[PDB]
Amino acid sequence: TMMSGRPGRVPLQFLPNEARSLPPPKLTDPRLVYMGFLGYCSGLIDNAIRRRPVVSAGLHRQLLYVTSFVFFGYYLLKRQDYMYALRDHDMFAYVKSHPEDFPEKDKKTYGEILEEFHPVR
Amino acid sequence: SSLLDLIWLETILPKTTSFIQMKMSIMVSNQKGLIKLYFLSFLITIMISMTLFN
Amino acid sequence: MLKIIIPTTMLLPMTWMSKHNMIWINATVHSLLISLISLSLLNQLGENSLNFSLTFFSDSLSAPLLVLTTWLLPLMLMASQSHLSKETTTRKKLYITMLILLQLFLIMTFTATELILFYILFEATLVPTLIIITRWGNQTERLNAGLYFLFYTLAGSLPLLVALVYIQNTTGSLNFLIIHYWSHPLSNSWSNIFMWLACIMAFMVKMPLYGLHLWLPKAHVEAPIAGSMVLAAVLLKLGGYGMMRITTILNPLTNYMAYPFLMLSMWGMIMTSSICLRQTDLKSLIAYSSVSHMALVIVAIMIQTPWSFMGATALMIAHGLTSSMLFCLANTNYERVHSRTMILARGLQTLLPLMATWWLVASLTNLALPPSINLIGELFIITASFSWSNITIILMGMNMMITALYSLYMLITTQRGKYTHHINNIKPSFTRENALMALHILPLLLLTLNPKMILGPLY
Amino acid sequence: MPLVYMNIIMAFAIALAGLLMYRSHLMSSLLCLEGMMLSLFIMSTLIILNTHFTLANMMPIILLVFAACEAALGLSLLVMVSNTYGTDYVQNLNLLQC
Amino acid sequence: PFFDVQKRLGLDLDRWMTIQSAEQPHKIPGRCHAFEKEWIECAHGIGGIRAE
Amino acid sequence: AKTLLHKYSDIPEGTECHRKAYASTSIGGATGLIVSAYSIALKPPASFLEGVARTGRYTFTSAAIGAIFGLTSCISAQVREKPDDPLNYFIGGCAGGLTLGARTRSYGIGAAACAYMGLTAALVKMGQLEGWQVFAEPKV
Amino acid sequence: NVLQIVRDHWVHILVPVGFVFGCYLDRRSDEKLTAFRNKSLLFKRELRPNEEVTWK
Amino acid sequence: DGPEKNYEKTMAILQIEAEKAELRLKELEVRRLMRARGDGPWYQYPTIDKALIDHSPKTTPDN
Amino acid sequence: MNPIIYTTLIMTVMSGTMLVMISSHWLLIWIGFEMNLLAMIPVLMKNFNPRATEAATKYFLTQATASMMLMMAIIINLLYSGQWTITKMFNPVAMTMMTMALAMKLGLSPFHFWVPEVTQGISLQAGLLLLTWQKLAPLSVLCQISQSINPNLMLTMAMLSILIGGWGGLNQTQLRKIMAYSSIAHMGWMTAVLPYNTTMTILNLLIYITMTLAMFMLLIHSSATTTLSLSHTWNKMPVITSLMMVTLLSMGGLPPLSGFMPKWMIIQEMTKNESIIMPTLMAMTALLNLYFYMRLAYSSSLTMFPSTNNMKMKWQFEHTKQMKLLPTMIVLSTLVLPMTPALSSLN
Ligand SMILES: CCCCCCCCCCCCCCCCC[C@@H](O)O[C@H](CO[C@H](O)CCCCCCCCCCCCCCC)COP(=O)(O)OCC[N+](C)(C)C
Ligand SMILES: CCCCCCCCCCCCCCCCC[C@@H](O)O[C@H](CO[C@H](O)CCCCCCCCCCCCCCC)COP(=O)(O)OCC[N+](C)(C)C
Ligand SMILES: CCCCCCCCCCCCCCCCC[C@@H](O)O[C@H](CO[C@H](O)CCCCCCCCCCCCCCC)COP(=O)(O)OCC[N+](C)(C)C
Ligand SMILES: CCCCCCCC/C=C\CCCCCCCC(=O)O[C@H](COC(=O)CCCCCCC/C=C/CCCCCCCC)COP(=O)(O)OCCN
Repeated sequence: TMMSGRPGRVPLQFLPNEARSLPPPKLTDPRLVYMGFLGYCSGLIDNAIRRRPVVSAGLHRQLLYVTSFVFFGYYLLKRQDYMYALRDHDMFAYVKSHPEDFPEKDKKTYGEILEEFHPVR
Repeated sequence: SSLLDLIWLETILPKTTSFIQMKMSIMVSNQKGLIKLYFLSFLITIMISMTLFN
Repeated sequence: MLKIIIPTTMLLPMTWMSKHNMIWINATVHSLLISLISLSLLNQLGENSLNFSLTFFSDSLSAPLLVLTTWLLPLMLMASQSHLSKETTTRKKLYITMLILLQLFLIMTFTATELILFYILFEATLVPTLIIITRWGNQTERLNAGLYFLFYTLAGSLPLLVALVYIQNTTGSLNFLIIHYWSHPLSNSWSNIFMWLACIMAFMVKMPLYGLHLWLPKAHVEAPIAGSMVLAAVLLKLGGYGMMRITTILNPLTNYMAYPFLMLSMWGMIMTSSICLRQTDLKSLIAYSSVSHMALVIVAIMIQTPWSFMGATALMIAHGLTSSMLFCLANTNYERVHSRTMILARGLQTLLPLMATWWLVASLTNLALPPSINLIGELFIITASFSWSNITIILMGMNMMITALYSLYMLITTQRGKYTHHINNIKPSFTRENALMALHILPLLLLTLNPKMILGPLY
Repeated sequence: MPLVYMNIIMAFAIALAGLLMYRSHLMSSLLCLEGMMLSLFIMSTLIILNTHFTLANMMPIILLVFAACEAALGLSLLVMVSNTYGTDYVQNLNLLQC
Repeated sequence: PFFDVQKRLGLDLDRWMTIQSAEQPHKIPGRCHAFEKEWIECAHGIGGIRAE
Repeated sequence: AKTLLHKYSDIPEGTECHRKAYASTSIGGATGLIVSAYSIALKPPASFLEGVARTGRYTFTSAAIGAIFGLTSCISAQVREKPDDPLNYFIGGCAGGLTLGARTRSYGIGAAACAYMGLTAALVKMGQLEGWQVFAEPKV
Repeated sequence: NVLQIVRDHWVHILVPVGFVFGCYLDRRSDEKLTAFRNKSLLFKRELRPNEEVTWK
Repeated sequence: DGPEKNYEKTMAILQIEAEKAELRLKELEVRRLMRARGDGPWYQYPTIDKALIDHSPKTTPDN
Repeated sequence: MNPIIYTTLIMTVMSGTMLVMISSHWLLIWIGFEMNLLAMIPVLMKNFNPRATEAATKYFLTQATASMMLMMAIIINLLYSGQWTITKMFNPVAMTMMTMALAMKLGLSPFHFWVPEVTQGISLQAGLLLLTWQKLAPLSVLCQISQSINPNLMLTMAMLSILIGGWGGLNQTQLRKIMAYSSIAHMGWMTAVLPYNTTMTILNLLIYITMTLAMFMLLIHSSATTTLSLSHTWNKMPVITSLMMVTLLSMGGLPPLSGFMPKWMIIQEMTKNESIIMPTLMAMTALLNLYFYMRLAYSSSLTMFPSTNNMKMKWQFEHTKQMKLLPTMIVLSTLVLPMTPALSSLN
């Protein structure tokens, strides 16, 4: 796709202003829950490596892992949604601006279309 | 049991693959560590890419 | 479907926070409870499917396999309860974790409305199996067996990924509903021939087809008991399920691309049935029997007629249950004998009568005795192949006779005759083994009353 | 493209071949590297002066500086090799192998 | 890859040396100032493919 | 460069057996020279004479393989009267493998080379027929 | 003993809670595919006087 | 539940997947055309900025 | 060395890479490469010994030759078009020579010979830095000019790199050489998708960096260099061996682990451009990487090798220094497949 050279792009902006026109992901998003699960797994692995009681060694450390993962996941999801919205917008604008290359298909019915029949024997 | 399953079916798919990969690994990894040969090969590949891919 | 997937996931925290002496009880109870929940899926309708959501759907082909998969896990736990007595708590919990992960991957695989998700889970089912085989295996050949099992599968299934992404690029969707509704004929071209081969070989290697079956005896012999049952019962059906799902886009090329595989299977059934006769090992004999039955299933699927599909599904379920039972019995014998050789222990019927009864019932079911679903699937495939060509009956009858011969040879060598004199550690059979055999066999004789539940969507 | 540029590129290629030949005496390898650098300096100077690209007159000097620094670095390494072996033959660096 | 810090900050660290026709000292002109100016103005804001 | 490939491809498949054999011999000789140069650079055997002997034997082996493949494929294409058939290329590849085995003088290499060279030649012919791309241009 | 068996038998409630959660999630996911409720060309039905949706 | 639930759920799912497939085909075609021509926002490789040119007398009339 | 001097040299290496990535002038990019090479040498020689010196001199020779080739390519490009900006190369010979220069810098075959020896001679810490950080500048430069690179040369070099890495990894016993060949194979995988989609290149680079960082940190944690020294680890820290086996399975491309995300995605991209033979070949070749990873896993965790008596004393002492971000690296390199679409972030 290579949207790097897209006109009117701020060189180092994580989230452009126009990205505020899209619905933010819900806080109960399944992907955000998955980031929280990844944070919890990182906490458990950290406890295991340090040779500490895996489930209940540091509650503050596990909470910090979960919170950091959720934070980064939320912002990453916002950026992903904005980029996909940009791709769809460019697609639709281009297909509107070039009607010659995307002609309307002459709609046909199965009654007047001959498909070869291959019997199974 | 013996001739087909234990001998030839083994020889065709798995054993031939194992032998070929072992031979290729021995061939590739056997470098004496001399940079003379390394840079001679570098010159050869530079010449080959210069005259072939253009 | 999430009412099934979520409890299977919750089985992991349940196991890991259990007491050191109560993991088996909790795992068995909740696995059985999960199986009851899975029973609801069996009530399929003559229309399309039970389209639960955009990601999971259930058919009358997926329902029997799903129920069998959910039912197998308690039996695997009861089988593994024996040889894990002297194992540390962490390693036992890891073993149960591997079994639960395998069940979860299989459950997510069998519905998998999209083909790429199906492939992802179909290859994900390979890691826990390899870990189980290579970690908790007795013999020193478990490493080579694991390597064979990994590479035979992966080499076949790697071109399948390329074929699938190509199909998505051209067709535009890999959802099975759209794939079925928008299917178009495949022209006779070299590119289409290689697409056919790529889409078929990945499932034919796992079934397995004759000539690519070298990994199966090794994987079945060197694996522990639970790995053996999960390989023989469910993991072999992945290839057939995938083939019956994916043959919807390969027409009409299959009409002439099935000849090499049909010939290979129809001759390899005879070859492996003959191999079973001259065998010095029990688990190897059962593995070769599984190869023969799966070759018959391959023939049925490649014929591509409604009776073929019905017989294929019935044979899938029946062979899964029968092979699991046979592996259970062989493991119970091996635990007392510690040798794993057919002629080393003889005349066990005089010492263990009820286990002799279980052996007889399992051999009769494997022998395809009416009106068991084994013979239902067998006979459906026989009639379909006879319609395909009148000469197949010769090969199928030869296979039937050899199957009876080696089944009764297995029964007679280990049960009849005079007991071996120098073995005096044949303790009376526990209640666990008898319960395991009963729970293996009773579902078969119960399903013979309602065959329509296992006859697939073309019923 | 006049003959002067062709001769300069020919000199660079000859120096590169000499560097890659590796008879012995790693000092000769460093000498070949610096011959390549000198050819680069001459070619860049000619190109920049020919087109009156005034602000680019900085480029050769800068180049030279950096390249000379590298030469110094290389010499240091060479010295250590000798201090470990007593001589700077290329064939002595064979402890590490593929 | 290319983190365009300069355009974000408007620093002009290294853009003055890129072309012949960009603010030479004492306004000394390049040998091909006119042609480079014409090509640059032709190909500005057009994209690589269309400019080629 | 690509000139030898153009010389080989310009000739019709079913005609001019000698020209096809010459083009295949040239391609084989070039490949043998390249592999000989790499072997010499990476493994200097003992001296100049052994090196020239090794490069000569490698180039001769490769040229013989190419010549046999081209001649056999063209002869089969003419005799069968059915061009654009990958079977001719399969026969050519197996013949080339057979000469490779004869040169190496062991039946195993001969049989393996026949199989794995007939397969490759048949695949090349199929790709030429169907326009398969190895180094695909960046369309999208 | 209450508050003592809980510390040893609290793990048993995990699976049924998961089942209930899965049922709730299934219903919630089904709530997102109501784009054709009572609009199917075959099951198109006039609503009952005290009926708001054909199915939930 | 009743058959109408599954019927209409399947209809909605089929609509969603058909729309997604058509969108994927359109995206592939748009990408191919955009890369071939270069007249859209995608595949806009950078060129030399024209704001860098100096427009002043250059001590020589002929530039 | 002094900690302040080591920190200064590390800052200088990072500053050189940053200067390469953020600059729009060919001369400044060459300056950044020179600064990186100049400051990177003492990092290899932190632990002085003959092996480190020989590895450092091999690395210096290779990098200096690559830099000189790159400068010659820049000179030719300037000659045939008076442009200094990093854009379309405007010349075939200059593009070819710059491609060889960047291949030498990266380590793609047949310029791969220096990687195993340099990795073997130098320490684990030095190796970790060399394997992951060094790749960022040449890959950024290649991504910036991907529209001009000849597909034939890049594709054949990537295929050769994958083949060579897969074949050479089978023979090696030392872990550092295995990592060097793994890096060669991964870069062969990653540079094959440059002509088509650079976003896939960046995604593969990120995933590979995470995986190799995790594996090198695990190797540093259990101070093992040869295979048997790693086999001894299970007797002291079994958790480390289990995590290492999971990471090794991830690095082989096994789904549903994270290492499957790049390959799969990369294949998809090359299928959009009607390139079918090559992705199949690279998959069947990556099977070899999988094989030697599986052999390492068999040696390390899935089996218990004989131990030594003195190991008893090691049971009483704990790892004094803990490296932060190791659990995060393991999690990111193992369980991030379900978040694959986030690659649309143009990472
Ligand atoms: C004399 C009678 C003879 C026949 C007896 C038959 C008894 C059958 C019992 C076995 C049932 C098998 C399990 C069925 C599970 C599938 C159905 C399940 O998923 O439905 C859920 C509901 O399940 C039930 O609420 C809970 C049943 C679970 C328990 C079954 C009974 C046996 C449980 C035994 C557990 C252990 C007992 C104690 C041991 C100590 C969710 O329903 P929902 O999707 O919302 O429905 C939407 C449609 N509505 C709106 C019309 C409802
Ligand atoms: C070993 C254990 C089992 C492994 C799996 C075995 C199954 C693989 C076998 C492949 C199935 C058939 C492959 C090709 C079938 C097409 C029919 C063809 O073979 O017949 C003739 C084809 O002629 C020749 O066969 C050409 C191909 C010859 C080269 C192929 C290799 C043959 C031997 C290699 C065997 C190796 C198999 C195992 C590889 C590891 C008909 O000629 P024609 O009507 O004009 O062309 C028909 C196709 N059209 C219509 C699209 C044009
Ligand atoms: C394991 C997967 C990789 C994980 C990598 C580590 C994660 C932690 C990194 C912390 C945040 C990263 C960046 C910090 C934010 C500020 C920087 C921001 O301004 O950069 C923007 C860009 O943001 C970053 O690119 C996105 C970073 C997100 C990386 C995650 C994607 C991984 C996809 C698959 C795994 C899913 C996530 C798993 C959990 C993290 C500017 O973009 P732009 O200058 O205009 O374009 C340059 C690129 N070009 C030249 C090719 C056009
Ligand atoms: C247990 C070991 C089993 C090993 C199985 C390996 C064999 C699997 C069958 C071949 C796999 C590769 C097929 C490619 C994937 C399908 C993609 C596809 O269909 O696209 C084709 C492309 O077809 C190909 O490119 C096929 C090239 C094959 C190259 C690799 C050869 C591998 C070995 C071939 C022989 C193996 C066959 C028998 C294997 C039996 C098992 C050993 C369409 O091309 P287009 O570009 O769209 O052209 C349209 C415009 N005319």
